[PDB]
Amino acid sequence: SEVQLVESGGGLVQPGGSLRLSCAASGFYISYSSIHWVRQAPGKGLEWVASISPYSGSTYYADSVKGRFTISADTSKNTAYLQMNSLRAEDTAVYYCARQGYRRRSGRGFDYWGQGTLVTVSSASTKGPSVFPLAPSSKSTSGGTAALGCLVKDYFPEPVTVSWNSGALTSGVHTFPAVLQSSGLYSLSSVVTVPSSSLGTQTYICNVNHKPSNTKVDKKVEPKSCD
Amino acid sequence: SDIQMTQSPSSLSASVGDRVTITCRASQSVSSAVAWYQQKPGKAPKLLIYSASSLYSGVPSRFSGSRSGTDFTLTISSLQPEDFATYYCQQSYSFPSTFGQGTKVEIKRTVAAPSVFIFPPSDEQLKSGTASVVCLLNNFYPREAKVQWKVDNALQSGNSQESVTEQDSKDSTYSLSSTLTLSKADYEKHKVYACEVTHQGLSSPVTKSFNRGEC
RNA sequence: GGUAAAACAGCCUGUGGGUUGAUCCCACCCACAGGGCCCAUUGGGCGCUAGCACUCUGGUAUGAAACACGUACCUUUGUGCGCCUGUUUUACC
Repeated sequence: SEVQLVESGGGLVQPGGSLRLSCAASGFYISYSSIHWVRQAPGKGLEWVASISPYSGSTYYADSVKGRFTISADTSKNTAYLQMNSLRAEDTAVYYCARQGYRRRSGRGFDYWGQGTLVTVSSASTKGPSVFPLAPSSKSTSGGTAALGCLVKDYFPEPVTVSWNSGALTSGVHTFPAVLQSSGLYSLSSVVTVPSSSLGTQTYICNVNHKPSNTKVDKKVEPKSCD
Repeated sequence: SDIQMTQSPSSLSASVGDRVTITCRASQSVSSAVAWYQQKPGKAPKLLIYSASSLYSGVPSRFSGSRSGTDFTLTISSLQPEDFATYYCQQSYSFPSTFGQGTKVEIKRTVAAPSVFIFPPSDEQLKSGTASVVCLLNNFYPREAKVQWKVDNALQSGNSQESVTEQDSKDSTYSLSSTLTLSKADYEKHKVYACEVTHQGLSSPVTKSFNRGEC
């Protein structure tokens, strides 16, 4: 589509720190529209954050961010902004920019949304994962089906990607949502179920990429040597 | 006083072709300034309905919205596979705006018992002083499942975390991983590590276990 | 009897008592008792399909537009004008 919103400026920030998000519009001019910010904590619902009205520049805020966040818009740059101060852990979320559409066409509905940008508020420092194998066994079978995987432990912040055999292996793969551990670091597993008879001849490699730390790990997952 | 939008149900299981109705009840007048959105995992929301009952351009006619006073409904007359998603209402009658809590619409199918697998910690991880024991519940339905960890037949509590995949696009099942975390010193105190799984598709709980250090 | 003018009273309904005329007798007043409808409610207002103006309270629609701005409206508060009834007057017939 020609109409696009692109959020940028997300990333890691310490509690009490500040971040400015940007929302760059393409295919339309924001000066004829209201622009809104909406956020979504991991696994939770949409939460409206702030908005700015055309021609007046009037601004509105959710009670949850009142006094800490400031929304603004630059007509010449065709870009909206969200200045966020005094950030707390509970502000961790994907932040979306959204266009309120044209009144005659879609009322007050928000007709275009950006892809969103992740903001993580934590005292933890960026850290790449340790990748450990989840080895298969012949004693651990569901019929003629074995399971194996990779445990992707102690990384920060989100996200990580996992593929198998450089994307050649997709069937039967389950890569689980990360959990935030009490240490403040994330962990996830990625598994695949394969034929038991394949275990001796077929090779399995999980490819783990953690862009925030510029970390890439390839881990071969093999049956234990005694097996 | 901020306007509340109380959305129900929080989750719905329906078969392809079923009619579903999602309700959003405002705590004050919002006139007809209510919008409905669809959102799929990892994706931005998409507008469906604006002004409580108007279909947004390009949205299929099987979606409809209605207002009765301060109660609002979204109806899908016949679910198609691409319609299984989360749905949100929104009031934009006054500031601050309010989204409803969401309704996740998931695919109903026949019961499927999980395939269960238990993974000892790797020797590599152990060298660093921590043991992660992983239990996999593969391709089951419905989502509700109970995992219990036992260590030499002692029930564990508080030292495990789990997560669940989104419903599989091909077979409509779920999978679940549970991770039990121990210090290496604590791990070496015990022999039998067991994952006990309860699920509607199992007539009695299934236990998968290993003896620490066995092949 | 009527005509005209400036006033006074009227949310709705009682129950007493007074007023001031000998009695009477309504009008006014007073007290009390209720019963509605509305508003911006520690309180305030309501004679009116006879409404109008401005002003506020809260709203609608629209201009690429929730506020602000422009346009066209609705509503409420207050004020003034108008109107109805009842009664008392003054000028006139």
